[PDB]
Amino acid sequence: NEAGFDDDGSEFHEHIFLEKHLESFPKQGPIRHFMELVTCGLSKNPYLSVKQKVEHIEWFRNYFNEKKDILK
Amino acid sequence: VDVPKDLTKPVVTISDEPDILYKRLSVLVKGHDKAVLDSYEYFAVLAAKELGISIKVHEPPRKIERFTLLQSVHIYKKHRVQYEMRTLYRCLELEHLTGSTADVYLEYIQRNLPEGVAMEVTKTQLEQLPEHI
Amino acid sequence: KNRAARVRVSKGDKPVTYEEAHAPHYIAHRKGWLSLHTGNLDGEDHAAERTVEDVFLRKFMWGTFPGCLADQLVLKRRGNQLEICAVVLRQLSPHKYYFLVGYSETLLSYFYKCPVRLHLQTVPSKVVYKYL
Amino acid sequence: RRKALPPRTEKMAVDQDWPSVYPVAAPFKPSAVPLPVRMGYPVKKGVPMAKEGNLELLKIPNFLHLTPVAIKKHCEALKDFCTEWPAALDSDEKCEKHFPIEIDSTDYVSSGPSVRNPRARVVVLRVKLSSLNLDDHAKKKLIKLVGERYCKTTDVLTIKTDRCPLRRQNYDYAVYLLTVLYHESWNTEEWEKSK
Amino acid sequence: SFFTKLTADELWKGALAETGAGAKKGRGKRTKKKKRKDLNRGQIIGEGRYGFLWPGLNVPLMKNGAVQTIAQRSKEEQEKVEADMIQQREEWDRKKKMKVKRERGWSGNSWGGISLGPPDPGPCGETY
Amino acid sequence: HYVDWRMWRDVKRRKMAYEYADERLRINSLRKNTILPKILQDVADEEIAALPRDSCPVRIRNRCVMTSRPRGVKRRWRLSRIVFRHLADHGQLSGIQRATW
Amino acid sequence: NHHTYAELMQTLRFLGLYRDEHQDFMDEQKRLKKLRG
Amino acid sequence: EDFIKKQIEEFNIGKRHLANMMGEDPETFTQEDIDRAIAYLFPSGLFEKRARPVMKHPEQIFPRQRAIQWGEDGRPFHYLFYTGKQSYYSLMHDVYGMLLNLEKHQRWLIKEELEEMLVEKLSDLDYMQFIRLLEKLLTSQCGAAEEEFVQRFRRSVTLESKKQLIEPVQYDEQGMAFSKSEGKRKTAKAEAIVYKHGSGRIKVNGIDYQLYFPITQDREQLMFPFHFVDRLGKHDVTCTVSGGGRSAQAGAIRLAMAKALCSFVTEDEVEWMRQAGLLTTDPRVRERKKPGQEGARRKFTWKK
Amino acid sequence: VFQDDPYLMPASSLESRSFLLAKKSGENVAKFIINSYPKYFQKDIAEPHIPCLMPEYFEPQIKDISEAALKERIELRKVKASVDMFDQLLQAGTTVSLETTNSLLDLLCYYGTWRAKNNAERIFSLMPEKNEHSYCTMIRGMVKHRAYEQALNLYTELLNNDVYTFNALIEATVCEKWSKILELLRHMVAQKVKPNLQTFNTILKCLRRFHVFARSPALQVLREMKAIGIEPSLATYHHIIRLFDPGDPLKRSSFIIYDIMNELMGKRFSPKDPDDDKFFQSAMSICSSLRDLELAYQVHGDNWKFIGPDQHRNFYYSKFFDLICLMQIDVTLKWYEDLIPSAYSQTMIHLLQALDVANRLEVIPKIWKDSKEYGHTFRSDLREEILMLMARDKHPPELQVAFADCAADIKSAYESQPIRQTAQDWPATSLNCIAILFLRGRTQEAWKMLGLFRKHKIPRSELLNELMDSAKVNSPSQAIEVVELASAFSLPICEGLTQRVMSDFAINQEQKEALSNLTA
RNA sequence: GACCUGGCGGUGCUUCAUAUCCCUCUAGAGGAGCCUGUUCUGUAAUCGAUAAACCCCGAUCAACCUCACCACCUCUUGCUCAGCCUAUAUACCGCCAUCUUCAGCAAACCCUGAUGAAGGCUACAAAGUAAGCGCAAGUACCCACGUAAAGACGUUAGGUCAAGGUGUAGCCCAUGAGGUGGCAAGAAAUGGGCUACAUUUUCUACCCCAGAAACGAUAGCCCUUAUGAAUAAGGGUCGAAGGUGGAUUUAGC
Ligand SMILES: [Mg+2]
Ligand SMILES: [Mg+2]
Ligand SMILES: [Mg+2]
Ligand SMILES: [Mg+2]
Ligand SMILES: [Mg+2]
Ligand SMILES: [Mg+2]
Ligand SMILES: [Mg+2]
Ligand SMILES: [Mg+2]
Ligand SMILES: [Mg+2]
Repeated sequence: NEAGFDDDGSEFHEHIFLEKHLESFPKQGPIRHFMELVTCGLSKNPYLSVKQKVEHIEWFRNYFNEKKDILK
Repeated sequence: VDVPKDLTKPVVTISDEPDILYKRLSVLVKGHDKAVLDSYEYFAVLAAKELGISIKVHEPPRKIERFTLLQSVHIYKKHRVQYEMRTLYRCLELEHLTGSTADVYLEYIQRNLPEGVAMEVTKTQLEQLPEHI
Repeated sequence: KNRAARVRVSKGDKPVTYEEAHAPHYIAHRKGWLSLHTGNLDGEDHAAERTVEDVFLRKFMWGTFPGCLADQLVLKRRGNQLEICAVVLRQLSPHKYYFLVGYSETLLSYFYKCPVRLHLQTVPSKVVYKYL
Repeated sequence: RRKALPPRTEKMAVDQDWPSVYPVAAPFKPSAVPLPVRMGYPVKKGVPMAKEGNLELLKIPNFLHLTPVAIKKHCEALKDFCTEWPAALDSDEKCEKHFPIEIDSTDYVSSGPSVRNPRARVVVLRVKLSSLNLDDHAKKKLIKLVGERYCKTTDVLTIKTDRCPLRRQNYDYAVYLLTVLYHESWNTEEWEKSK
Repeated sequence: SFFTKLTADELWKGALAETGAGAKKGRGKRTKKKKRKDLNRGQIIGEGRYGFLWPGLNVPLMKNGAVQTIAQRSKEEQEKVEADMIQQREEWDRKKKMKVKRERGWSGNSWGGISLGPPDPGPCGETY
Repeated sequence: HYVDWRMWRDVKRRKMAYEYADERLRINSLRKNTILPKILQDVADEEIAALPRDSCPVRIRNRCVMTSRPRGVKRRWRLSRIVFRHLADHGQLSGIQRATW
Repeated sequence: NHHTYAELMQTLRFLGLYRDEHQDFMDEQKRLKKLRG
Repeated sequence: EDFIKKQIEEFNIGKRHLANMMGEDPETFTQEDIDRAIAYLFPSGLFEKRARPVMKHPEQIFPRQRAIQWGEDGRPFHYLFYTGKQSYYSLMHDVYGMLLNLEKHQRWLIKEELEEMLVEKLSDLDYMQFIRLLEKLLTSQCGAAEEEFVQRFRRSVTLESKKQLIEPVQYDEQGMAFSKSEGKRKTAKAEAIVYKHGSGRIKVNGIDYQLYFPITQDREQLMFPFHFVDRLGKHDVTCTVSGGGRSAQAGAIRLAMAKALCSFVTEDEVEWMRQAGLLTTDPRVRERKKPGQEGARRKFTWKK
Repeated sequence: VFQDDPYLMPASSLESRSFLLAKKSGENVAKFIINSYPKYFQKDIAEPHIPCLMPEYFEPQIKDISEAALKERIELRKVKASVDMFDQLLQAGTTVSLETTNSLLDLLCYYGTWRAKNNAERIFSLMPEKNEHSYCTMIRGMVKHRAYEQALNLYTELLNNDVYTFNALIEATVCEKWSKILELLRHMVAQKVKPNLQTFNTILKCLRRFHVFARSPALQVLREMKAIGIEPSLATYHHIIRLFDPGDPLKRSSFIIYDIMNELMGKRFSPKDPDDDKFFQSAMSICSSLRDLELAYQVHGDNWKFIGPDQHRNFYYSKFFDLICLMQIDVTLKWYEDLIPSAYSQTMIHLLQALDVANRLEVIPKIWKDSKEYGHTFRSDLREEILMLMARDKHPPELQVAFADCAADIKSAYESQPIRQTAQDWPATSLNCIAILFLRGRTQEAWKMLGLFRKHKIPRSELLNELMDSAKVNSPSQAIEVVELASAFSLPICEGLTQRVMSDFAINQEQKEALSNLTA
């Protein structure tokens, strides 16, 4: 059931461990809380691949970087 | 009278790495006809016998799902029509089965399916411990 | 009084075949299913797509072999390969028969991206079960 | 106008290669089949339908191919290719001794053009901790960490893996998880020493 | 839609309305009756709007001992075929609907002076 | 050539929901989260409010494919009860029996 | 998509291979209606 | 008519072909072999044998049809032919002849059986006439050929057993005799071991009855087998159960205890217990609920 | 490939050809519809994407000289190349790449006749940069599509400035020429090309016809091929076998080639030459002349693909069965009755004469019935042959029933076709034996059939014998009303009647005897 | 005027009534509240069935599509080689109620009645013979009983052009199509179901050996949570009507 659709040789740790993709925020803040839960849900989801996960992450990056007006 | 002289044989290569050891191949056939399931399992057990492996048989119970529909179109709530989907199970387990034997047997059976049947493989293989532990 | 997949009793001048003569509550008891797939079984899916595609198949083939068939079809889907079985009459030419066979097989294969095959059985006159 | 030749019934001999004339799965083809086998509800003072127009024989699944002779032929042919199981492996206890780590996957196969189905991804594995841990502190630690993945009646720790879509991703992630779990049960902390 | 379409006989039944209320009690109707027709028997399966020449069904496969090739019927030939098929359908309908002349016997709308021909032959064989 | 204009509208709604399914879920999570700022919640609320119509998967309906009947349709087979009974009587489908139990 | 289905079947009718009974009925009654006004 | 012989010879040829297929000497070959071969080579989920695929011999496929009863010209062969019912008429004639011969010297057969033995149908009235003529003949003495004529039609009584099966005793370690039995119920199934040498306490899934059934009617049902037989404190029993209902499990264990004790106790007491009626599985089960009904039997209120 | 039911069962070679050609035409129609409406099948419903099933795209893109040039070799035509040369020479005046010019020249030489003349005279405008590849491809084109003086001029020009290039040049030079052939071979072997022996194959093709003074040197040339050790001896060997063609069979060389092809069959084969299809056909053509059965068996893994065209398969099977018939014949008829459904007039004639020389009378009926079942109808050559051979016999008394049956079937076929006029002359030729067989149980049929024959005649001696035997086999009037009428018709029946009238005929009545006396 | 057939008889005699007629047995509806339909009131605000044989009916779903109503604003070959939930169920197909908790319906022959409509039965037998359908039998569940299933010819021009299609008649700048909104409340009557009106009751742990009380809100107000972009379950308060049923009526072996 997987002859083809190899996901470009992606890796289980590349899917699950988003610690390296999460670098541009501290460890305690509420944005860290939300993004930790996001990475949790993404690693829990097998249906979507590393590309989908990184586009989610970068869209969130753009979101709160444009909404950097508050940081409260 | 026409009997060929040289029967073309495939090419085979025994790679250096070892074959995998399957502990148990447990196949589960879902069907609609008990007679078709009996023929299929007889076929499978005869193939397993002729290949020289252990066997066992048992028949899990019949599962059925029914649901009620309106018999007529516009206004009739008391008069309904019913239907049922019947699935019949059959299990076949094979123990102490080599990887290449699994390959050839599953190729044979997977090409020799009938139509109205679903086939669920559960493969159990043992392996040694890792190196990092 | 229910009217469902049955023929009204006439004076006895209506040739009727087995499947359309027998009732739809004789399906598993005294008939077989026209199609055979596993989407109806538990655990599978795409059953709606299977139904839609086989209905379209039956319609298209009935209308691209019109006037020759005299009964419903037999569908046999073993994994990937699809198999069709038909009963037809022998009034037209084998030229046309083979041409339309190849045409329909190629079209079905190109549409469904699936290996398809179809067979046809000739009859001089459609077999009749009874006169109802 | 055109007339069809008579069937192959009288043409085919009693001595005949049925596996050769029916190598693969195919329809009934009563014209080729010499057997008068009929099937159908008989009418009062009547009989079932003749094999020719009996489309119900086609409706039902087909097994004229793959006779017992054909099965013997193909099995004694593929005997050359099948391999032998190690005779040293003769019992469950000895197989689990040789290779303690059990792992099993599964998947369905169904009729249709498509073949992918997410249930292909799930896998599970099992190992008895009676012989693997070789210590007591790490054993107590691990059994405290794991909540329900164990069972002491039969004494096997079992864990599943479905977080990844790929079977090999599930496999190697389970392996790495077991490795890191052993390495983290090896050590301890001060709040764990204080209980 | 195409999925909504279906075979002919049920459409013919629904259009003719042989039974359901009108036929019963003998009330009938006021001399309106829809005539049966078969469209599939009329035209050969080959022709259409785009007049591709089919060596398999439309054109004889071999000519001068040479395999044929798929070709295009020009629009003038297409119009000729359409015109002669219109003529053929009109001729068929003309032959279908015509007069009926049962010889006048004692009077019109009376079965008095009409003969049904001699009796039918017997089972054992007796020509009358 | 869909069955009718209501099927056309339903398919348009399905297209819009599919092609906006990502951002809708993203901002819905960003809204329903609680620890984040309430001002952020309100901004995301007004953003969802400004999102276009027919973009939600709530306005669509699991309608029939053949006759476009919204009611009496099975999610598995997707067919209306009437067409279901038609096919089950004509024996077109496979592996279904009358529950004479 | 009924788009693909019906477009294919219409183009194939124009080819002149699929004798569509329902369409023959429809356009025959259309001819009758346009003849009778 | 030649079609029959053509079918017979073609069936023999197809039988030889099928023997070659399945791989056996066509000399030795049987109808059960035909049945198994057709069942394996062409399975079918049809329930009725008449609908299932069958490869049968033509003599049994076709029913006997009355052959031509008159030559190519002139008279017919039989002498009641100008009327119907000729065979039964001649039968009544020679039967009455044998009757009057008897008087000067001085199980049954079904209507359809007689029909298909002959080549004509008949009525219940003249069937009763035939039966009363048979017993008229039989009430008096009967010769050898006459008894043979009667038993030609008379069939086997095929009497049933009317007996409760006896299970075999069993022996296990430390010289322990016992008997095992199994009982069932609506939804409860149990099995009990009865130890003869032992006596007193009773076990149920590893728990005593006093605390397994807080209610006393269940214990009364458990005692009813021992009470009728009158052996109360001379037999101990263990039992395992799987069921939903309390009274259901009670009845199941009662049936199991009785079915285990019937082995130990004499056949006379087995007959006494069968007369008591505690050695038969209850066939009664909750009826199905109907679609149009509010329940299994109750309908919606007639609204008028 | 053919269906299984008997009606669709193709029962003759021509109709089977037409049938699978109609199937191929349907395949081409499918290609046409898919490449005319790709968007319909554009959906990739199948999980594994397959370009074999994807619709096909021969659509030129927007005007883009560089991408258009890259797409030239993708579109595989000539109008695009003309337009691209136009756009590059007239207004641009630049070359995208020398490799692109080489590929354009390749395509135009492959596509090639005033059109070929124009295409060849429009290539000299190409930018000065014309390397070997360009020159030798121009030579290829001018050889395989036009005359040879142009190729020779181009080769001289190249010399002034490849394997199959020189192959085409040798073809051009050749197509008596002793010195030419010799110097060509010598300088070709002198050069360091080291051909793939396709040059040798082509020069053999050109030497298809010549006397011994080049047939025998071919043997030493082949020995040199073997010494260098390249050739599998697949096509040149067969071509020299054909060149052996012939006033007298050469048994010595025949045995030599038998051993050669015997070891060639013993070893396994691999295809290298496109001309291995004529191999089969012309090899069996030579085998038919040779006439040997061990030879046929020797000529008989996946080497059965080289038959290919139905015409070559037909020639092969025909000659094979002919040799097998003209070789007991029990094993031959066994092989035949085995291959008849798989296999497809002359063969049946040879079968009939083989059965005649064998004397196996009981077999011919089944063969005629099989031929009739397949395609034997509306032609009476084989009917005449079978009738003559079967009623030359009368030695089986019980088989006269089968005689009558096959005669009745033959007449049922004979009288089918009035409109064609061909059935009128069939009884005049073959009715005699048919009526004799009918006479040999039923007799009234033969009586009325001879009546119809004589009332259509061409009397015959065996016709007189038939009339005599029929008359002698009880009924004077019934015999007279035939023999006397045929006597009044013709003279030999009268000289026979002179004797027929002695037993009991003349005593009946004198009016017919008076007519006989008058006619005599 | 006399006859043939059927219906009807508050039409006679006999045999019956299986939960159906009753006498009988039980539990319910017609009592109060709530939920959900019907009639009716008003609204710009669908539609159809609307005795037996509808009233938790199309609907195994209407907060927005579902929407078919309506106000407002736009498109004119309009996804459709157009479209229309516009009328006609008194054109229909397709699908079902009804007697049916029936057992008869019947091609094709013969006969009687003076060759009329019509009838055709006497078994110790007098003109009826019967294809075929249905019933029945067998098949499904645990059996062979039982339950399901099945239940023809036909009545109610029975219901449904709104599952879908279709004949006829119309709109075809519209009576078609597209996007915002509300519409879907109750002075009232009626129907089906739920709750309790008690101590066989209420609460507590267990589902049955106990201890307390001498009950009742699924309505209302406030709040939380479920999904949604925008009714449901839970918590606090409110702690009544209600005291076991109007003729009459429903279901059950
Ligand atoms: Mg009903
Ligand atoms: Mg008049
Ligand atoms: Mg709505
Ligand atoms: Mg409208
Ligand atoms: Mg009505
Ligand atoms: Mg019944
Ligand atoms: Mg029912
Ligand atoms: Mg009405
Ligand atoms: Mg919400």
